[PDB]
Amino acid sequence: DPDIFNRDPRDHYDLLQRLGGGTYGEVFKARDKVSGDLVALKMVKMEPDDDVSTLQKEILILKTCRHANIVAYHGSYLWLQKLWICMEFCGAGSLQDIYQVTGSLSELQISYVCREVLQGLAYLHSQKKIHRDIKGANILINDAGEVRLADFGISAQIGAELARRLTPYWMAPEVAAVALKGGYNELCDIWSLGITAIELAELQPPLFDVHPLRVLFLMTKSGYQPPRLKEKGKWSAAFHNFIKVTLTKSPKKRPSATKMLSHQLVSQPGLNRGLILDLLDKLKN
Amino acid sequence: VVDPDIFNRDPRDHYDLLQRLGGGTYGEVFKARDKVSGDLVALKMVKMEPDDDVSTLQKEILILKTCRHANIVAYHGSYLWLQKLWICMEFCGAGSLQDIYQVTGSLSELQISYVCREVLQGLAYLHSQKKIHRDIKGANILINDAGEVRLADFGISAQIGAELARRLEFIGTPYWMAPEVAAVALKGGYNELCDIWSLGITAIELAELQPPLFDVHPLRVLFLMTKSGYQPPRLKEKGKWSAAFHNFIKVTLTKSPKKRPSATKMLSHQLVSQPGLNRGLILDLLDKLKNGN
Ligand SMILES: CC1(C)OC(=O)c2ccc(Nc3ncc(-c4nc(C5CCOCC5)no4)c(N[C@H](CO)c4ccccc4)n3)cc21
Ligand SMILES: CC1(C)OC(=O)c2ccc(Nc3ncc(-c4nc(C5CCOCC5)no4)c(N[C@H](CO)c4ccccc4)n3)cc21
Ligand code: NA
Repeated sequence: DPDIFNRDPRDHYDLLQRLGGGTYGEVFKARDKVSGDLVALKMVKMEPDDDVSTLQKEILILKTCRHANIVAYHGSYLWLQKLWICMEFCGAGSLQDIYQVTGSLSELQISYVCREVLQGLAYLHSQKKIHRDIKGANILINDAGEVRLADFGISAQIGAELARRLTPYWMAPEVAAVALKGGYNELCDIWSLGITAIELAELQPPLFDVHPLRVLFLMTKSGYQPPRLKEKGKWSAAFHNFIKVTLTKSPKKRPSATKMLSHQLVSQPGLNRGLILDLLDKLKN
Repeated sequence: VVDPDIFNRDPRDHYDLLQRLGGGTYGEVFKARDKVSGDLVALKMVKMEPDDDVSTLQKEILILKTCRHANIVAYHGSYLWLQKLWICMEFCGAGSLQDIYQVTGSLSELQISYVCREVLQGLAYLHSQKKIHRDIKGANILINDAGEVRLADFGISAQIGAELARRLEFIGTPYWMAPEVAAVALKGGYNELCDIWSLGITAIELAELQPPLFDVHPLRVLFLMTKSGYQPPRLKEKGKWSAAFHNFIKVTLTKSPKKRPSATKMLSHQLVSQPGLNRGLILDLLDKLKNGN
């Protein structure tokens, strides 16, 4: 990235605790030495001859977002052959971290989450960005009960892959759409949010118990039926309709994020971060 | 310590010194050639006794070493040997834009537009690195033989940084200090938008071969700028320049720093995003320079 700091991140942050890590790198809870504010620092391998294009695109996405519902970005550091991406500290982790302990969320809790995610998606889509990986694991929660979309890794990989693949004159229109856009548009995020709502209500997405390759074939068949909430009586008509409309099969009829923000499930009164503070209290006690 | 990455060795073991390019209070600058590759460098040689304060040179090297961008002069390391500090930097064979226009005369509007775009790219980078150049002018914009525009001479930036750090060390107890006094102590009295103003003056310099008020006593200029009613300068020969150039001058020379556009914002201005802004404009300038020499 053109604006990476060629400086030691430890000169700027005290690494308080390692929060997690794997093949994707490591994530640390850290404190700004000057301000005392908490941040999350993601440390990834970045060696002299490594391919940087995907991490490049991820930083580009983060640096150009300025919206409360997208994780804040505080710059990146290249030091000791590691790239340190400094981002917002969301002290409750992801909704997936939470629901593995609490169990399914209430309808009001899901409605608030969906509203907040839709606010972030409307912003991303207004910038011609697509998240492409909406799911409970990528929706982070801070100690105030606020909701932030995170982890643009898949979006960055696709943005880099599409550019690498980037003569068209013999291509069928459906091939040209893959070469230029990847074969779909920003409305894929709306579908993914509908699946995520089911995930929050039922602790797993539809077909989670089916082999993933069979799932791919099933969804690509003509006649695939969009999924539904299993226990119809547990949920209001508004929630069922939210699922029906977000899981519209044809992208030409699936509503945009801005339009979905007017849906009765997410525009109803009484949706606020207190609903998630309740969830965090259940997680704690 | 001046520099954790300092080379404690004689730079003349690696480089053959060619001509002295310049010299003065700041030290001496030499053209030099790598004994292996034959590549050219510029070496700045400064006196460095064990008793001397290293803070300013430490901060200049820090800027050169950490700020890596296609519009910032390249850095090749530093040497300490026999109480002389040698800062090894990019050889920019055409010298500065001032060296150039003293031979070629005024630049074309397209050439100025290209220079402004390249400088703005370097400034946007520097400002994102939390640095302020503070000495943008034709003499500090170098052109290498590839026609690339490189911001150079961070001596003033380093001096200001060193003075701020020293004054903070002696600020004393803060509990009775007003917030604006604390802000001046931590951040100085102005911000990075000062560089945008300086670029506007530089654009006039490239068009007219002098900055505005060049013939006015420097103390009188300082007084006039602090007067209420001060009018930012303008290009003098209005008909020679396009409305876009006049507007570029108008907005970069916005008097109030709260209303002056950032480097990133200025990069969207018509003058620096118009078609035909390419490196060939600078190579044509260098062709004219070579004909003049
Ligand atoms: C890396 C990721 C997802 O991509 C981004 O773009 C981003 C932006 C801000 C980010 N900030 C942040 N801040 C605080 C936490 C936190 N987790 C906990 C407990 C929760 C229960 O299990 C142990 C840790 N406590 O705080 C956090 N956790 C996440 C989700 O668990 C995480 C941590 C480590 C490794 C991967 C992902 N992420 C993260 C991310
Ligand atoms: C010292 C300075 C400005 O601060 C930096 O950060 C830096 C980085 C690389 C730097 N590299 C470089 N490379 C090559 C030249 C060159 N000048 C000529 C002709 C041009 C016509 O008159 C005679 C010399 N031929 O090559 C050069 N000249 C400049 C501008 O004159 C200069 C030389 C000595 C002292 C101050 C400034 N500077 C310099 C500098
Ligand atoms: Na100079």
